Amino acid sequence: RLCDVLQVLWEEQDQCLQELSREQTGDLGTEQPVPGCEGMWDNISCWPSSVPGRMVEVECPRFLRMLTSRNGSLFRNCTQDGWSETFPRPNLACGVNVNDSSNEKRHSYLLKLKVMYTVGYSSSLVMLLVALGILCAFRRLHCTRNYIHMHLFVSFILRALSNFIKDAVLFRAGCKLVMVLFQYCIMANYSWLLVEGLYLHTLLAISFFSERKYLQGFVAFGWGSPAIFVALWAIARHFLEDVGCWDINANASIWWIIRGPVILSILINFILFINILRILMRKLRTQETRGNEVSHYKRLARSTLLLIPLFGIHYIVFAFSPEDAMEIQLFFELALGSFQGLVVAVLYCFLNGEVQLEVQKKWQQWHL
Amino acid sequence: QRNEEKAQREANKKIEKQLQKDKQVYRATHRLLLLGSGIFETKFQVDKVNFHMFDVGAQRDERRKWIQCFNDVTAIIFVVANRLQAALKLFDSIWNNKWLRDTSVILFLNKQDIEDYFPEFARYTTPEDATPEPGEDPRVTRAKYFIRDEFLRISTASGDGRHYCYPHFTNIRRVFNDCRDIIQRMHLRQYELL
Amino acid sequence: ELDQLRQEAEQLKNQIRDARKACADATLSQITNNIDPVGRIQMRTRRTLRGHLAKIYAMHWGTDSRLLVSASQDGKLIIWDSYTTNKVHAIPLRSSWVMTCAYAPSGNYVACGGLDNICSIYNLKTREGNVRVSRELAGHTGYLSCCRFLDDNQIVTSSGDTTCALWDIETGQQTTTFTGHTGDVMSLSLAPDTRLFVSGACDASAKLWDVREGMCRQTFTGHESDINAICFFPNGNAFATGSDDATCRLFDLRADQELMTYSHDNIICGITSVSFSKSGRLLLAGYDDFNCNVWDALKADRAGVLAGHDNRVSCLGVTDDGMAVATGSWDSFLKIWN
Amino acid sequence: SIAQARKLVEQLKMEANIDRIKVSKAAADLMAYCEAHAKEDPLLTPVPASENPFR
Amino acid sequence: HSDGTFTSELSRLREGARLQRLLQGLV
Amino acid sequence: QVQLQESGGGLVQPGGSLRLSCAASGFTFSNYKMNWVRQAPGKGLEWVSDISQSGASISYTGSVKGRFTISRDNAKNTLYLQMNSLKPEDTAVYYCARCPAPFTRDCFDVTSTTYAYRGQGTQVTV
Repeated sequence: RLCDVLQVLWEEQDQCLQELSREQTGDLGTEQPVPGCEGMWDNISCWPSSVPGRMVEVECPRFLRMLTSRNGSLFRNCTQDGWSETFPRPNLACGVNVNDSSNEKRHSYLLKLKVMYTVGYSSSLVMLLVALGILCAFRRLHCTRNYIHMHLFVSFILRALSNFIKDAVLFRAGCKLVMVLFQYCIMANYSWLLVEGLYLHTLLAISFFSERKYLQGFVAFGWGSPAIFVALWAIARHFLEDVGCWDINANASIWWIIRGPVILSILINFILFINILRILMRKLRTQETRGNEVSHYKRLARSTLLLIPLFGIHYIVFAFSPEDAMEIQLFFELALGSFQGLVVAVLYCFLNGEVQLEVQKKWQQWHL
Repeated sequence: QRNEEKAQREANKKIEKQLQKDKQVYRATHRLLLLGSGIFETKFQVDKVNFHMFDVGAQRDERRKWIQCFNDVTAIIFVVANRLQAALKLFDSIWNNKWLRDTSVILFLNKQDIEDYFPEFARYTTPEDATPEPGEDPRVTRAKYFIRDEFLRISTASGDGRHYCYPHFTNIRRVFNDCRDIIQRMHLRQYELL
Repeated sequence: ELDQLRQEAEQLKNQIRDARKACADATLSQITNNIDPVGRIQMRTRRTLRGHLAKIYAMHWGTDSRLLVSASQDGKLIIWDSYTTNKVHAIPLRSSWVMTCAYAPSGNYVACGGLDNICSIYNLKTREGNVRVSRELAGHTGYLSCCRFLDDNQIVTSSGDTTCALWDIETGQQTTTFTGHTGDVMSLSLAPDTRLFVSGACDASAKLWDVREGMCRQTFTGHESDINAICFFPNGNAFATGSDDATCRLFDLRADQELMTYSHDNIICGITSVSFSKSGRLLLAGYDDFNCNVWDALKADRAGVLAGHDNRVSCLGVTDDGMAVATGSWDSFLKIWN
Repeated sequence: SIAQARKLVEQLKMEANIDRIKVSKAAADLMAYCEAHAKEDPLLTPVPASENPFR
Repeated sequence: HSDGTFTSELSRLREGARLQRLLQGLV
Repeated sequence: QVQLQESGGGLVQPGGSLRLSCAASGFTFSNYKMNWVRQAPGKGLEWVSDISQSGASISYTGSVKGRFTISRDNAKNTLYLQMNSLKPEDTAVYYCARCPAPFTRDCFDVTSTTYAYRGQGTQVTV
């Protein structure tokens, strides 16, 4: 609308601009050219001079006729004083007057949520660097579990920092590149959450298929999932009515390339979460456990709570929902879901005392 | 000077890349140990899974120094047949070992017949999951289940909780289906999962 | 006979009691602590040696401290360069679970053995492009525990047969065997001049033998149980001992009496290996509480503490001149303390 | 041990037949050896930056 | 997904705000 | 030098009682556990009793449980084993035994042949 009307105005303003010399200068005003009902270019309306009397027709803008019911010519008061400019009324400029609806509150609502997740990511981008500062080079305690968590922590860092760039650019090759790259960075996180979920389940279903070769396959399946859909999303962008930097994501007919791979990734991670929990439940069914023997709630509650932030299952809280009528869904995934990187960082780098015994060696070596 | 450095680095990378040629092959071989040349070894693959079971009975009877070297084996195989009391006493020391904490032990049985050395099981309760299909008379039911609970009583009274035992009944398939559970507990406990 | 023979055996022991008590005319505690200490000496992790699939169990320094060999438990035998951490050879083995490895002082052969009861020697002259087997020294009834090369013709082996034996490379047989131990012998140490050697079985009975005559010369006792590692003085007139008693002791070869006892109250872990320094004042010993500890033999004080590993140290060793110390633990890493 | 019981006499007599010098002389020679040879060893002495090529 | 709708809907309100300024400012 | 000296025994009528003693020497009794091993004529070595270093967790075998008691004294490093109702199957040579690794709860094969941490032992008959 904005870019459409701006381009239509630039293509139409240079057209009747020559009539400015043909109005109030040409077509001599010997026909009672009142000072109000005069012809001139006002950059808003382009109307010619007329004689005083009853209503006189005007030149409605073709880009604004659809905004009102009278999709054609319009008339204004042309009395002894005449209409000075557009005859201000409900049909002020041959179109809607205010056209404001639901934007007086949702605009401030989105602004309050905007500052919410940015300050949340502001502390998340530094928390991950503290969490990544352990598994980066400390080979005193390193194994295959870090070989998967490393990529996941990198994906959270890339996604959190990239969100801090969207406001400075959107709020040209700039928006053209930063848009497709933003979708790729988003899908990189959901895909790696699926790979992490697929990795731990495959390690339990078939406990012998871990011979250091599926890692290269999982890395390819991880970084290669967004590199395919977003690429297909980017090429189809130009081939199907490329307009602006593609802020038209409301087109659900074509947006399946993005929302599609996401909802299935959460769905597969959901069904895998049931299988992994079922296998863990089978381990509790043995009377050889030390701490708990009857009250399964004492262990399963403190076990699924650790797996929820790592699996990112909380995204399913409002999946398969009427997104077109559930604008409040952002509160679950943007206001609270922004800290997902912070929870997975504090749970796998501050808890899990195995990573605490490693840094304790440096703590004792400092005083040694 | 670069003549000797490049040649030495060439043999270095030629050997480092050799360790990669059998590293995954080594980890794919889940070693095993069987308790009652100086050592007997058998090899067999079950469903694309390698198993190198060793027999150390040919060594010295004293097991104070050579059993410490077996901290790397993933599963120990124990068998039984007053030797019955000494077999349980040996199981206690293996359980309460300082270093043998990550090697879950498997317990087997054998055909036998013993009642006069342990007069306490005369009042032992009936088995809760008895298997009377082979026609077990109440003698062998209470006897087998008493020695069964005796080994289990040892594995619950002491220990830190990082290894368990797995009795069985009357082969190789029964070991592979149980060794899988040991690997499952290994890859699951690493992720802080209770 | 045993009614009188065991009585004469006990009566002879009292003769040993009054013998060792008669030499107790002075104490070494006053002589050792009436001098100046040296304090802490800085030791840093200069190099780490990765590249092992399993945990190591023993090492042996090379000829001129330029190289060192380590034996992994999976079956690999690796030779390393101390200067640039480069692998020289990666000779495989016929079986796994080794427990000892010896490096010849001439650098021509390398020996290794374990539960196989077979001591194998390997020529170091690369004819076929790699290392090949040369001779297998089978015949024992128990596992081998320690081996030491005297020359390129002679080699002694400590094995679970409760009897040490001297072997000749020419034919590979027990030319001379020693007897008089109670329990499987676990470690032996060779004198620097190759003129004497001592061993210790699982009875804390450190008994001295002759390299040229198959007979016992001296006997040492005083550890509670399970002596584990022995090392001679740099000159050869004394030797320290490491046992599961969580305390080290120093014995001499002249007065035949326990000289000093290195014990502490804040240790509940047994000793696994022990090695001397070039000067002899420092005693290095690997503990079972995941850390290393060096003892001042002339002060009986914990001069310094070395840490970095999270598993038990199973081997030690120093250069041929006291330049650097090699410490290997079950972490599969070989950290060169220097 | 009845047949090999002779070891309890011929072997334990070794400590009684060998000479045993007093410990006051066997102690001074040892500590003097450590003090005299405490100069050629890189250990026991702060290693200067010019030495220790193993860095 | 979530972030996609938020970026799209907020940009639409940003466009509507500019159109309102264009309305009150030019017509 | 460590030495294990036992005392008590001799021929007694069946069903009697006795108090076997074990005298520890040469090592610290406060850091080690103790065990008792008997040997029937023409049979091997069988562990029959034990005790912890903390003076608790006393255990026995089913064949001597109840009619056999073991006691220790850290003040004198002594060990006392008293029993009653001497059976004909109990006629065997008993040996005082100790296992290495003090301050630990694990030691293997104390009844193994050619073991030095065992005294000369005494015998009892019916």
